[PDB]
Amino acid sequence: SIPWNLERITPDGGSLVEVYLLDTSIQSDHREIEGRVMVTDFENVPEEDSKCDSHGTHLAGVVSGRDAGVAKGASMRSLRVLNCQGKGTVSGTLIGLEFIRKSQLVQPVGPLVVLLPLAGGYSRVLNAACQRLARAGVVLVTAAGNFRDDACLYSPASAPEVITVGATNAQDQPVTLGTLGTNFGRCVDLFAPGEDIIGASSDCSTCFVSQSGTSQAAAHVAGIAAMMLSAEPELTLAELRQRLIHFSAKDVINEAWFPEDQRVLTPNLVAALPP
Amino acid sequence: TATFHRCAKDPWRLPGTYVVVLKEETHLSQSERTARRLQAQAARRGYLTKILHVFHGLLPGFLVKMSGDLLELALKLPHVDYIEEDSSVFAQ
Repeated sequence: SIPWNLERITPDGGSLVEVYLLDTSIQSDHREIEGRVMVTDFENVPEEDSKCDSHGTHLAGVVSGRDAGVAKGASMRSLRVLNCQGKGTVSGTLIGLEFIRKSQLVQPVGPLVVLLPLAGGYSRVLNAACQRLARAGVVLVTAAGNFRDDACLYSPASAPEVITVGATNAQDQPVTLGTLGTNFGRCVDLFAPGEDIIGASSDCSTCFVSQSGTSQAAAHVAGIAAMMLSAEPELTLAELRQRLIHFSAKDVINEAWFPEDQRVLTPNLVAALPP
Repeated sequence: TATFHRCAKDPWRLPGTYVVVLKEETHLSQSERTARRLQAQAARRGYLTKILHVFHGLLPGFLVKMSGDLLELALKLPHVDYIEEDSSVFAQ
């Protein structure tokens, strides 16, 4: 018996890639991710209006966790841009993206994947900073957003240079999240498993919890990208995108879940690892 | 040609903090001079400002905590491409 999402993407890899995570604080000594995530000194969070590290700990586990991770050989570096309530700022995220590029210039390693499991409204400056970091050779993966809306109205989802990931469930259908659900439209690059994802729970050192969202879906694509770049390190961003589409399951999403005008614009692709 | 932008989702706006984005290829030294220049011009008008951060590496510019009353003046600073009011992002 394996978590459904790990079976869905399979038709210790990712060791050549470092995955940066801009999220809440992380419980770095949880058994699922201990020794796999290096916590940077970076913190830039707004004041608030076991739970502080819930979101980031689960996502670190989805990417590289011992028992339930996608790219179990990848190393991760974490930056805290979301406060205890999961809220951050565009400026804090900009400073974090600049910190990643500064860190890379000071001590270069192999291919870098940056996971942005967050969203705000369309931001010219956040899209420009993502565009610049992607043009600099870094791979960015972001959540499409959980607003049951057009991803082009949110950032970094609307940045064309970022790999924007929507969420699908075990029936390969778009995830519902309360009254809302995955975003869609022409700014989404592909979908990935984002419902009932088993992953590290920060409640205890061996606890696991299932979570749903486009952040979980984006973490799956960050893990798949880490595996793909480790196997073929010379891939450009355009080639990595070609591979993600190529190895994806095609036309399995029932496009009737999307609004009528978004059906031809939304890619009908569910991510998967190469065989 | 310098423009002002703020989040279209009004509850997510964070007024009082602005990201001043300078033209591509503006150097760190030029961004620091532009930030000092805004602080001097605002102080002559009786306004207190704070330069929270100076950007370089991806985008040239700076993060400033100031009254939005200073935006018309800030858009006339040398090297300015655009200014964006800070806004919230959320865990997905």
